[PDB]
Amino acid sequence: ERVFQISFFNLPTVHRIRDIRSEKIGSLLSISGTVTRTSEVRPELYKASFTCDMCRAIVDNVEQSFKYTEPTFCPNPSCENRAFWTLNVTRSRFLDWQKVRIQENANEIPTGSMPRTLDVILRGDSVERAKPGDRCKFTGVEIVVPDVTQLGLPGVKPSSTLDTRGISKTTEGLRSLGVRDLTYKISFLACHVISIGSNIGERDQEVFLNSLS
Amino acid sequence: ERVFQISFFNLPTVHRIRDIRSEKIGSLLSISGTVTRTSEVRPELYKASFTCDMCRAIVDNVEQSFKYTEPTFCPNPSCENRAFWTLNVTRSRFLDWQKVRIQENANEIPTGSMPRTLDVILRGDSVERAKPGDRCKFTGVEIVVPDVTQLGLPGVKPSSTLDTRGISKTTEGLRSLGVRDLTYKISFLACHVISIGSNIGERDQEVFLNSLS
Amino acid sequence: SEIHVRISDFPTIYSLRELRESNLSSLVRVTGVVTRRTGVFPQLKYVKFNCLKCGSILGPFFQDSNEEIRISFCTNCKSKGPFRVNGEKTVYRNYQ
Ligand SMILES: [Zn+2]
Ligand SMILES: [Zn+2]
Ligand SMILES: [Zn+2]
Repeated sequence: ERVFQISFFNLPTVHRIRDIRSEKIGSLLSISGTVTRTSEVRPELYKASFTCDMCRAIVDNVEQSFKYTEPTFCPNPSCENRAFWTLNVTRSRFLDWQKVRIQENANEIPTGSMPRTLDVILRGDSVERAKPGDRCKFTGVEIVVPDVTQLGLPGVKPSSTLDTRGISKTTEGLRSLGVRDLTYKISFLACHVISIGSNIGERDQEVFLNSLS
Repeated sequence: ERVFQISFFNLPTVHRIRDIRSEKIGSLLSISGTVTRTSEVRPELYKASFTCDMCRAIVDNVEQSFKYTEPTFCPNPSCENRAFWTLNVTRSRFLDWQKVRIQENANEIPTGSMPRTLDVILRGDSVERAKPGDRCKFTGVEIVVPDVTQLGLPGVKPSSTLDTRGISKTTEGLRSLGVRDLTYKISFLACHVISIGSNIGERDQEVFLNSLS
Repeated sequence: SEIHVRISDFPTIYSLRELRESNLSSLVRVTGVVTRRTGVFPQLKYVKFNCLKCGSILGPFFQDSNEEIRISFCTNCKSKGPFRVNGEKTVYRNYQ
């Protein structure tokens, strides 16, 4: 089964980097910026393959949603444990992955502020269509990425505590719980990349002349 | 597969229970004696099936030779250890087994000694052909059975030590060896049981008249 | 006790920028300039272990380049405890 990529383009409105807000997270958007850095094309784990330790039997086609996940279903009835698994990258499935860093355009920068960068990620056929030093229009989805650098920032950082109300307990003896911080930053996942002119407004001659009407 | 049993009979010479010597161990033999005690019919593990603790895959049709054995092959390549197994009694194969105790005939007992017993073991179709209180002639093989009661007997009891000559060792640090006691007693494994007359020389009339010439 | 086969004249030639998801676990032929190299290091090839209880040196186990190998049974004292690799009897191959 092949991977299909749906690319949307030509949105009515193109937003700046500074107009990116949190109410548009997980929504279709079109932004623009100057590419300053590009990354190497790397494989991203799409459909992982896992072996249970006790089963020693493998399962296939496990969907990976951003952060690395392991299924707890374990359809083989040999064992009774769910958490322990082992990843095999030989028969797992991957996708193309590139992370290009974009910067605010020179005319879009406000009166006193410095330009702010954004790490926009290209997958599939859109990889390597972005080049360092040109203005590009990225159409995609505003996604959210875990961030660790917000630990010392002011303000109440949200946290996720496990709800214990329907769990029966006994005071037999012989009280630890798993709580994690929810700190995040805004990233972009682009499906279509078009390179607008770096100006205000392929060496062979034949390939250039077929381009013109 | 059907289990076949070969029964030999009409041996040229019938030996006494005191004529039993260790030179005939593992040999075809014919004895006679008076049955005193019979056990009930019990299942004996013939073709055992084991599951490996790490494989969770079963291997079947393992030969069982007297004392309980576990294979060390582990033909499935999932794990790398051999000693660990779990026995399944439901799908394993068994045999009929009866331990019948015989005593020396009163005319065969020597001048001063008391009669001595022997536990002869019947398997297959020969089971329950021996009845408490009759003189029976058993044809089979003189086998040997591990015995614990010979601990305090005088004389040098043979022992089995593991030979350590061709193994490479280092004195790095952080000396135990497995040694077994070889003490045994003579038993009988009968394939054919015939009940000769308890005298010196079936209620229906028709079944009795069918036997006579 | 080891012969390496060196495949030559592979027909397709790839550059480093067009390596993709489809080339994973496959034979590729890429041109390039060697920029920096590390020193020659010994990588385990025929790994021999020893048991810490009895001291017996266990038989050689082949080390593949994919991942570390490990054992848990002694075949002499029948224990699952700590085993240690000794470099005196272990065979090594060059790595760069
Ligand atoms: Zn499992
Ligand atoms: Zn196994
Ligand atoms: Zn050991």
